Amino acid sequence: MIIAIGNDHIVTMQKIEISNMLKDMGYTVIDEGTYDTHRTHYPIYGKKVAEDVADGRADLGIVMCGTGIGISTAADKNEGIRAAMCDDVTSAVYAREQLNANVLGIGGAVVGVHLIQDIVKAYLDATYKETPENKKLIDKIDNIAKPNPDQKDNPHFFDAELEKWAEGVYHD
Amino acid sequence: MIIAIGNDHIVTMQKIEISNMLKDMGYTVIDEGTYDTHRTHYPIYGKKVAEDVADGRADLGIVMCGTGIGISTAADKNEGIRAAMCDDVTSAVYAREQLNANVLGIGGAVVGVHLIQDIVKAYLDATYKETPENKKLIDKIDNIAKPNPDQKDNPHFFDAELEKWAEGVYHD
Amino acid sequence: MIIAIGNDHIVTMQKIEISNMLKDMGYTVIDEGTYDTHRTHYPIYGKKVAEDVADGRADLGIVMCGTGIGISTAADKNEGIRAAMCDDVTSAVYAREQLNANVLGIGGAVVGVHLIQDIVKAYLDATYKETPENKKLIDKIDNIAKPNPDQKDNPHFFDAELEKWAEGVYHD
Amino acid sequence: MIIAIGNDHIVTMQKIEISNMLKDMGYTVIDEGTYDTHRTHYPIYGKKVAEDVADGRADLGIVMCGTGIGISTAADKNEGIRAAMCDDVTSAVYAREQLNANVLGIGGAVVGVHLIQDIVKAYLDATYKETPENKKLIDKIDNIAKPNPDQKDNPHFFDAELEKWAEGVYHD
Amino acid sequence: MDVIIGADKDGFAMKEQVKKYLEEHQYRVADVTPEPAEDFVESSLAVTKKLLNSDAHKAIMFDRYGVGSAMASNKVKGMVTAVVEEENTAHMTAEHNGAKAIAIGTGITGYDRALVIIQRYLDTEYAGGRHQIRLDMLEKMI
Amino acid sequence: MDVIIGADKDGFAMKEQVKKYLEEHQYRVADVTPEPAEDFVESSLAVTKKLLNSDAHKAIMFDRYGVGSAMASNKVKGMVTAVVEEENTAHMTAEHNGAKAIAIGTGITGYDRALVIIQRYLDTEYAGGRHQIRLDMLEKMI
Amino acid sequence: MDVIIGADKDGFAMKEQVKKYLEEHQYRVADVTPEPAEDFVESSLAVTKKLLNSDAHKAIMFDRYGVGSAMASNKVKGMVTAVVEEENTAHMTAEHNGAKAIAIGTGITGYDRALVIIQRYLDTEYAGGRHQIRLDMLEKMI
Amino acid sequence: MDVIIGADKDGFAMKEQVKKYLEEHQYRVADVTPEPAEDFVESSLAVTKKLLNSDAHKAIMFDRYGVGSAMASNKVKGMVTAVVEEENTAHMTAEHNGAKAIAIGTGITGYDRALVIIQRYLDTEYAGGRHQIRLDMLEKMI
Ligand SMILES: O=C(CO)[C@@H](O)[C@@H](O)[C@H](O)COP(=O)(O)O
Ligand SMILES: O=C(CO)[C@@H](O)[C@@H](O)[C@H](O)COP(=O)(O)O
Ligand SMILES: O=C(CO)[C@@H](O)[C@@H](O)[C@H](O)COP(=O)(O)O
Ligand SMILES: O=C(CO)[C@@H](O)[C@@H](O)[C@H](O)COP(=O)(O)O
Repeated sequence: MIIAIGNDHIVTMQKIEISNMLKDMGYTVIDEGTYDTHRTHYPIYGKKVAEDVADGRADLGIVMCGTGIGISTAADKNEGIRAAMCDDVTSAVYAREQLNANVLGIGGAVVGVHLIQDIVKAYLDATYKETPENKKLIDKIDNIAKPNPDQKDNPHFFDAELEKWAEGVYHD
Repeated sequence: MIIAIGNDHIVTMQKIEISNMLKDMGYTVIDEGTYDTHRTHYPIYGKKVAEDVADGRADLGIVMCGTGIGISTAADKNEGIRAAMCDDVTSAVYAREQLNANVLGIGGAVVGVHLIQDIVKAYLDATYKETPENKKLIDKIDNIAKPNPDQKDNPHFFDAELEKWAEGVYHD
Repeated sequence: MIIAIGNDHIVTMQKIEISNMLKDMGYTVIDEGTYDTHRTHYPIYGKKVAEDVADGRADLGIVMCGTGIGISTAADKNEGIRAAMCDDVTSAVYAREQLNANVLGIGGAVVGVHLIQDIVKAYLDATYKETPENKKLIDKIDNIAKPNPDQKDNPHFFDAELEKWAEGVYHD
Repeated sequence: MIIAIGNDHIVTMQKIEISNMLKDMGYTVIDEGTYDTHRTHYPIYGKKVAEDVADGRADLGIVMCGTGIGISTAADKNEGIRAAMCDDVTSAVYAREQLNANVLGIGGAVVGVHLIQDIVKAYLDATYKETPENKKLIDKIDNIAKPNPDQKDNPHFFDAELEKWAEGVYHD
Repeated sequence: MDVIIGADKDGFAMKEQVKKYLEEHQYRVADVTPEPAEDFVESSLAVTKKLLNSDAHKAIMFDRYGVGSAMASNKVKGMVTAVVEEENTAHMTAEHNGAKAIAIGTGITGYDRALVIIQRYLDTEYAGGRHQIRLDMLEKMI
Repeated sequence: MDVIIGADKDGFAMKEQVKKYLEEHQYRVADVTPEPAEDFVESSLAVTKKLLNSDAHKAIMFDRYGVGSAMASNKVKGMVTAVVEEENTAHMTAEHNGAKAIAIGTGITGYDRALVIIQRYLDTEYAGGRHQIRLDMLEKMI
Repeated sequence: MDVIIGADKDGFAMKEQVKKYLEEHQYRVADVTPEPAEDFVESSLAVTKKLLNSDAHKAIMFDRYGVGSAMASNKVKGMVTAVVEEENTAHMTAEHNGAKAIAIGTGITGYDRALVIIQRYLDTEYAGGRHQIRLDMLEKMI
Repeated sequence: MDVIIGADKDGFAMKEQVKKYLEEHQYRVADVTPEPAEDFVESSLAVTKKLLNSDAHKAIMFDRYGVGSAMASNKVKGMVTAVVEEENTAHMTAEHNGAKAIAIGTGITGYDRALVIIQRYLDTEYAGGRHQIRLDMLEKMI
């Protein structure tokens, strides 16, 4: 199985710990998230991981940022994805078993590494158990957003914002 | 104000982060917990921190280990101490406001640093507010254990166990 | 300017520090080296960085491993590359000024980060100054190896070894 | 054997690695250097380590700061001490064998951890080999400074400077 | 300040408790689910619609696990929903993400903790500044 | 397997639910508080006494925050109680600390999460070995 | 044990000293540059040829900076040369890389340190095992 | 700028080389050991005496290992001597420690590297500011 993983600069160290664990467990990893700790933007990596899963390059995805909210939301805003923001084992298992979530989000700065490892393992070990009830929920979720061909598989999608950033448009 | 802090080898890095923060906040810190990451035993440091607080060398104490359970339990098992194991802000504030807890325990491997910082800050910012209700709870708690002069202020209390460890008695 | 960087698992943390610095300095970085700290093989990343430089995708390359010997040697064994193994500023400047080295190798576990930063900065600040003497040395170096089309731009070059590793052939 | 170790905030992580190693090697460690990474002053810890050795509480001492110069110099400026600033194995062995150095200084930010480990092990493994020649050198070294009773074993020796620091006298 | 709230059958009980809490604390509440919604998709979308079509900038969604409401509402263009289970994200998601709503799972988070989370969320404003680039990126997505 | 349970007024409701859960999963349950205890000190001490005198090696205390039941029961010589609010400690405290009981705060932890925590605790055995030194140290304290 | 040595004009003086050192320590030395080579490319390649054709598995190249001899000799298929200027790499490159030769820069490394580096290199054997995959990879390259 | 230099028998050769270098680069040099000193204690103390009794703020001590000259000269009240073997300390010790002198071991550091180290040391000034507290502490010691 192939797991795509991504992150922003706040949790690169936690991502490394999970990447190591996944490989020890026999999983093939596609690391998309940022590779160092230089200030960057979570949507970039959330989108890359989302597309790996949606396009079939990876079976599932894991995304992390400080709280996990930003990157998991970015991952959710993509075709074919159901991203579950889970800082606990219980909801992560529910997300996989009931909502067949294919992207797991975790807050690497709010959850300790031992618990992150537990959440990931529980999410991966869980299996989607289809029922007429959850299939209806999933279908509704899959039909909320309106597909945008300009975003789908477009690597230059955020070039506009990145330029403005390089031009100091987003100063404090 | 003086804060005594301690930890076992699993969370020395998290202890360092909190120590740094406490000093930046203007607190005087007495670091008792282990200083490196060599395998050691949480009761040793929990007891050291507990006595600093109980003897008046420190106003409050903070102890951490993987889950916090071991070191906070060790701290609680000392005269004059009310140690509260809190991996969340809500119960940490309750611990200070209602139980006048003087030692805070946190799981450094299950709680992320940003949340650890929030728990510590909330605990310290909180103030004990006496009421007939909590006054009675605190009195009961303070009278459960039977004082042992052989343990009180005895840094050699665990020497027998330490010798057994050095002699390989505690092998896996 | 574009800098390609790579590393093995022993020095991923040092690579991250240098990546951060390069970006703060205004360089565009192409991180090829390994992204986590899971046991891997230095030739893989040395070859990746070497080709980025040789194919014009990057202006210069920086590779690091425990001692730097393995990854810098791997980088050197590619068409169009002149990789210099330098754990000091003096030889790094010589490497750039006299040998027009386009790949810098450093031992991330034997050189401290502050000195690694100084070596990188000195190497980058230096400029090749052609002379009849070094022109002849460089020409000789560029003509020692016999080009192998099967290796050039072939990312699957080490697949046979990787399979043997997965099959436990390389056990201790 | 007992080894006293100290450091400033720049190299606390390197000190932890060496402390761990010393304990694995069977040495008893007295950690004096700073315990976190909050900005502090190297002379404080250099003096503490020096006195442990000079007073017989420790057999040898190891001190580290960014370059090692500051803390090793501080250690050298104490009665009964011969501090050797060594960023390499060769001079460290010379320091122990010829000058019977009892305090080893290393630059934790300029020397990589693998090499620091090698320097420490080589220094510790080496043995002083007395000769009429080096005894004369050592005696001369031991008689250069004039003993000051106000510094010797005085824990409040730097209180004056520390107060001025707390009063913002040493701003940039 | 105004607060938009909603819940499915699983989060209804806590929603009612929080509603009374907020009202007793000078908060103007807009309950879009006086009766429990069919499911968390209906409740989360109802809260989202009312929010994006109002002058309020804070909302609370209640369901069993929190994950569902966020997963569904985040599919709406321009919406940003944060599942919240602890006290750091409670304020950080507002400060950095300008979270338009937080989702609380009643089977995950106890009531007393929920109130602390909610208060921290309500008391925190969006910092803007450099963080706007990330919000601009999210709003651009489907 | 045997399990001892107890609760004060705030933890009673969840305690009753868990009791039903345990019975349904073939667990022999000893309820020391058929009626809510006066406070968490009374309930936690009752659980401790029953435990340290029974053959059972698993126990669950219920109150509003968990903190109190653990703080009180840990004062008893030989007792080891772990406040648990997440799924890692749920098993690690049993594996490493051989926790004689766990304390769940009903105002902190939701029911569904409490059940996962409880099942992980009950399913994990104390590892002994090197960890025994720490337990011997704790046992020695007041 | 056998050792192959070579040097250009800048490394000749140290080379001569080391030769005396090796002879005095019962080492069979093969000096491929009785007279200084024209440049480090000539000396390093001469050492490489002699080595890859001899039964010896240890070699030392001398020049002003070390960098050049390694950069040139490493272009030879199957050759592995390590520039060494400190005592850890001195043994680690032999243990892990099975370095066929080390290169010392006379303008960088002092004589006393060079001797310690050399003795550590000569005293260390290639560990093989898992490290062989990396050597197989290097051997495969041009 | 002025530079004070000195050496024992082992560092004499390099000292002479550096002296010519410095003079050829517009540097005013004060050689306190025209003939090699008896040992590094005599040479390092001679350089220290001349420095503390002059308007120059930079000096270079030469011996076999560097360690000895620093160990001896640092015993003098107010003196600060840095053994230097690499290019980072070369400037950092001047910037932070205001090193009054650096010690170079000729058996450790090659000549070309020594020149880079020396130039970096000579081209760097003491930053003062917050670092003064540490220099005040050192000067207070014996
Ligand atoms: O949780 C999150 C996003 O949900 C954080 O990871 C994110 O907001 C980063 O803090 C942004 O980085 P910086 O601009 O250096 O503060
Ligand atoms: O949570 C805890 C204790 O409550 C952990 O910190 C503790 O059990 C350590 O893991 C013990 O160390 P080790 O023997 O190397 O596994
Ligand atoms: O210096 C080097 C290579 O020149 C080291 O980075 C390299 O040999 C690694 O140690 C290999 O990794 P491992 O098999 O886990 O020991
Ligand atoms: O090498 C040294 C001292 O020889 C450094 O460790 C020391 O100068 C520290 O950098 C001082 O700390 P800071 O004031 O935060 O820059």
